[PDB]
Amino acid sequence: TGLSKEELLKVAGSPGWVRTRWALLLLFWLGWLGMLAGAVVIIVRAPRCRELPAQKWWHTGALYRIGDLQAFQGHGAGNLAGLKGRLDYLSSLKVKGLVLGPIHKNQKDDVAQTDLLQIDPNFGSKEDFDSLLQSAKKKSIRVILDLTPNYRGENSWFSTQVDTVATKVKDALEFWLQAGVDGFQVRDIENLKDASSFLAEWQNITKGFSEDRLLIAGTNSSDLQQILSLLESNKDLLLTSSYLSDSGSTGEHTKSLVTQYLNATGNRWCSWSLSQARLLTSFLPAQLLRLYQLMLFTLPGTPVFSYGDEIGLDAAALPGQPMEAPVMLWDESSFPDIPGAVSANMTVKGQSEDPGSLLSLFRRLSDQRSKERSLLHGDFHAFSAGPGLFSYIRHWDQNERFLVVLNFGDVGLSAGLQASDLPASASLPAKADLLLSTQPGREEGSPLELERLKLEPHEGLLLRFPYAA
Amino acid sequence: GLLSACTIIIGNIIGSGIFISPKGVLEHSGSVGLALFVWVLGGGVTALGSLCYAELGVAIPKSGGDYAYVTEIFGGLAGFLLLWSAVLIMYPTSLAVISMTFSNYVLQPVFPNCIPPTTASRVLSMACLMLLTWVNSSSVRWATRIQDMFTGGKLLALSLIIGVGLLQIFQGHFEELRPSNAFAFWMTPSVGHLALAFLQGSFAFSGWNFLNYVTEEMVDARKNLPRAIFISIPLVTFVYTFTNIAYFTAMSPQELLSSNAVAVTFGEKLLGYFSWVMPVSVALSTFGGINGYLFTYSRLCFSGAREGHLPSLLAMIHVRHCTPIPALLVCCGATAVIMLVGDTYTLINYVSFINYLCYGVTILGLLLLRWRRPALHRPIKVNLLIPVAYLVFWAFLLVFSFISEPMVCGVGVIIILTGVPIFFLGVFWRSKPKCVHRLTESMTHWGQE
Ligand SMILES: C[C@@H]1CC[C@@]2(OC1)O[C@H]1[C@@H](O)[C@H]3[C@@H]4CC[C@H]5C[C@@H](O[C@@H]6O[C@H](CO)[C@H](O[C@@H]7O[C@H](CO)[C@@H](O)[C@H](O[C@@H]8OC[C@@H](O)[C@H](O)[C@H]8O)[C@H]7O[C@@H]7O[C@H](CO)[C@H](O)[C@H](O[C@@H]8O[C@H](CO)[C@@H](O)[C@H](O)[C@H]8O)[C@H]7O)[C@H](O)[C@H]6O)[C@H](O)C[C@]5(C)[C@H]4CC[C@]3(C)[C@H]1[C@@H]2C
Ligand SMILES: *[C@@H]1O[C@H](CO)[C@@H](O[C@@H]2O[C@H](CO)[C@@H](O[C@@H]3O[C@H](CO)[C@@H](O)[C@H](O)[C@@H]3O)[C@H](O)[C@H]2NC(C)=O)[C@H](O)[C@H]1NC(C)=O
Ligand SMILES: *[C@@H]1O[C@H](CO)[C@@H](O[C@@H]2O[C@H](CO)[C@@H](O)[C@H](O)[C@H]2NC(C)=O)[C@H](O)[C@H]1NC(C)=O
Ligand SMILES: *[C@@H]1O[C@H](CO)[C@@H](O[C@@H]2O[C@H](CO)[C@@H](O)[C@H](O)[C@H]2NC(C)=O)[C@H](O)[C@H]1NC(C)=O
Ligand SMILES: *[C@@H]1O[C@H](CO)[C@@H](O)[C@H](O)[C@H]1NC(C)=O
Repeated sequence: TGLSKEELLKVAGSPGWVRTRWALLLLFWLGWLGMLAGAVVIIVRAPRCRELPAQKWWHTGALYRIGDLQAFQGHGAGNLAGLKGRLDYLSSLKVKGLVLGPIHKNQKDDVAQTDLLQIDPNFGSKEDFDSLLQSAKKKSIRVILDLTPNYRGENSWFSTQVDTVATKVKDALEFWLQAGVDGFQVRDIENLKDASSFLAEWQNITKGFSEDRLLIAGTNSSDLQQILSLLESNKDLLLTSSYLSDSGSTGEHTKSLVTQYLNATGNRWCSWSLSQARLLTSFLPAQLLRLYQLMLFTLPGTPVFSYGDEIGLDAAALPGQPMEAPVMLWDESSFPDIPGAVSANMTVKGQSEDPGSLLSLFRRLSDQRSKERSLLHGDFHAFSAGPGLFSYIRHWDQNERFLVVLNFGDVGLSAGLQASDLPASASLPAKADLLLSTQPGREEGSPLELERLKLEPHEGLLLRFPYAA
Repeated sequence: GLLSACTIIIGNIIGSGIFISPKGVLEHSGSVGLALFVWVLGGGVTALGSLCYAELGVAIPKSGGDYAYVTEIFGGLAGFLLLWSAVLIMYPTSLAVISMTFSNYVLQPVFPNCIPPTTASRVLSMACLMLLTWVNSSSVRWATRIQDMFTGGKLLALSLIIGVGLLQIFQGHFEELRPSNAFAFWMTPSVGHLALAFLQGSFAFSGWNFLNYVTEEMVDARKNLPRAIFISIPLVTFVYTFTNIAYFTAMSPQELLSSNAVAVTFGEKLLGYFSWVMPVSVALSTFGGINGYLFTYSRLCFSGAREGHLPSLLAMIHVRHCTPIPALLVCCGATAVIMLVGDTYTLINYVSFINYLCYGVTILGLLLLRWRRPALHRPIKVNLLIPVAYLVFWAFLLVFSFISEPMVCGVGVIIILTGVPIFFLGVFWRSKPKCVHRLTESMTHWGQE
């Protein structure tokens, strides 16, 4: 019962104490003003992060290359109309592109007989094509159609006089743009005359039409000087070449080649594919794809993969198999000629269940390519390591950061630590939790010291760490 | 008479919980699916609780806020414990959450896809809370209409959201709605995480503990059972789930939880200048929310000051404006501690667990009273099934949800139990006329004028 008298409180209240009350109020409002001023200062002196680069659709996600639809589907079901049934599987791969095969009319090196304005009835028809783009744009899968004067003969680009083979494709560009398809694939660049100016004109036409379209150019040259000469003016052009198809098989040489190509280009966008249109399996040893998938799926650019690569399908292993058009396999009934040769460790359903399979790895890094920003449009710097080891760090200005290590030799490898080659913003820590590995021997989410990397031969680690300010 | 009653209850129900909660409920809900289910289920359980509370309100009429019933039934021990838990960890930490989300939503304009520094957000939240404490104090004559203007800004913002979403769905906007595009599980469907997600919707549905004041202290409810619940619940859960639908139609699933803000990005992804008219309106709404919480907790302080407990030297008149000056300092200290140390969503889970434990204790006490009471008059119709359904549901919730993290629940129940020693040391041993007890009256002037 400490209820004081109101009259007692009033007679205790003095003008001096009123002055102290006014002083307390003034210093309280001064403290509020000081808090506001401190907030203003710390929000106006803050480091302003950069903005998104507003990349196009093809800059995000990988690409899928399909050579022959008959080989992709099989005998009897190889018609073009059956493509819509596989889009559910193709969207499960988290790939945001698709490349058709040559579906025009061309028998054998016949300029008068061939004509690029019509689709042969062997594959499908215009209504089936329109349904194909309708289902594709119903999904989030863009469609890219290629043009080539000869997809049968070994004179790939019509060695006769040039303007007659130029005008038809030239009108076919706007014909297929008004059809609805976006982008084109051009192969066998080396079989051309004035190819730089021709490609410049084609890119100019496509860019004058729209901006989301592209133009894929393919050559089998493997020379940096030849590549730079081909990209002498068309800097925005996306090109896949045979640059990485060298034997190599050591990390120092791979570092040298990748860094030389990147330095010669500058910092512009490019495409990372090992081959022109072939598979990774038939041009590489069979013990390296588990790390080559991570290498191709992380370098800055759009990785381009041939069809039937997510399972490591081979053409040389199976007898009676033409190397140009391998047959895609989905179950044990996909190869009725030689029963029993196929098994459950390479088919799609078999590899999908196993988390230590090639398809599982493809799905795991494909789920990381589309949804993450740092490896999407970040930077790329490497460490001056020792022996044949691959090392680089991918980062954005503020977002969480990635580090990838790889081994190419046949012996065990050490940590290969190197630092002080990066700005203070791009500083790496000593703790990082593992996210993925080629062969499952480590526990994901477990941090480790970065000086005790006992790397097994033919292995690669995907490291991860939150951003540190 | 139902119009003004509906006005005050929906003014108390809707807060700023429709902003922080959606991305948490999606992160813990596994996928786009079952989030609407959670937001509806929360409205259902809140409806059952509101029906039980309305039955208790139309029952025996003892005034004194919310702790009066639990003091009178089941002894005053549970009443003192509930009052202590209120004044410690349901009002101050909720005020902290409101002010901190005000700061977070204000700072996000200048950093669209960028993390702001924590010091700026904490300082802005402290400044906002001090401003609102001063606003609630001093000039009481216009504070009511100031809070009314804030709630008007709230209705304007929500109506604009309703408009853009509703006009948007017509443009074949079945994206991120249909199961073909609403059943992608980036995270495996877990039921413990489902309960953790349900906690955020529970926090969003806060304020239904506040309808008990004015429903009885108004025109008498002559067996007016249905109106006070069936004019509130279905409309608000429908508008909440439709606001979630509107949020989902203009955004991919990933962008909603891949940020610390649910709105503002909404304004930025479309329109363009309503993107600038919107965050200021959201700031107005959260301003009104903290003002209303301050008013209600000042009413708590007066009600507890009547009972003599929660030491009586608190919430007097100062000179002329009859403003509870000593209440607001004790208010601001417990939130300044949280501004010093704290985060957002762990505190959201803390608040949800604590207030649901409070209503569970109250409902269990009411059920034991109904078991123990064959007498007096109950003007409402008997129900006898929905309370026991709520009882088993809430028991299932607490028992199943204790697995989540012992760090929050353990400290919460520890300071729940910490009310017991001070309670018995005070009731049994304050009769001693100690020098501290004798001179406690002397600081009524040494603390304030
Ligand atoms: C009126 C009064 C005011 C004051 C008060 O009463 C009323 O208010 C009450 C109320 O407000 C309470 C708070 C409520 C909310 C609580 C949340 C709780 O978080 C839990 O913290 C656990 C600690 O391990 C786990 O969190 C992660 O657990 C993982 C596994 O162990 C760690 O791996 C990870 O740490 C990570 O390590 C690697 C780094 O790269 C990462 O950045 C970092 O995250 C932890 O995450 C966080 O890790 C931090 C560093 O290790 C802290 O441990 C932090 O919790 C800290 O806990 C302290 C303990 O008091 C607290 O003081 C401090 O501020 C908190 O930052 C914790 O989250 C768990 O999953 C998480 O849910 C926290 O632990 C205590 C907490 C905050 C409480 C502290 C006490 C209070 C204030 C009470 C206090 C009496
Ligand atoms: C890329 O593919 C080609 C074709 O398979 C590979 O062989 C090269 O083919 C070209 C065809 O023009 C050869 O050019 C030749 O030039 C002589 C010059 O007199 C001419 O008489 C011939 O008729 C022919 O046009 C070329 O010699 C041949 N070999 C090489 C090494 O280029 C080629 O190897 C593949 N790789 C590269 C990097 O080009
Ligand atoms: C990358 O290519 C450029 C051009 O060929 C070169 O870079 C410059 O090389 C000169 C020496 O010839 C140096 O003095 C400059 O500092 C280099 N500039 C940059 C930006 O690198 C060089 O061939 C390649 N760069 C490196 C580092 O090897
Ligand atoms: C994938 O499965 C096939 C199934 O036939 C494996 O083939 C085995 O090859 C060895 C080699 O001599 C034979 O001894 C076995 O009889 C074959 N069958 C089985 C069931 O083991 C093939 O080795 C498997 N691939 C890998 C990489 O292990
Ligand atoms: C294409 O070439 C024409 C030549 O007249 C030029 O005006 C135009 O700017 C070029 N397009 C682009 C995208 O540069």
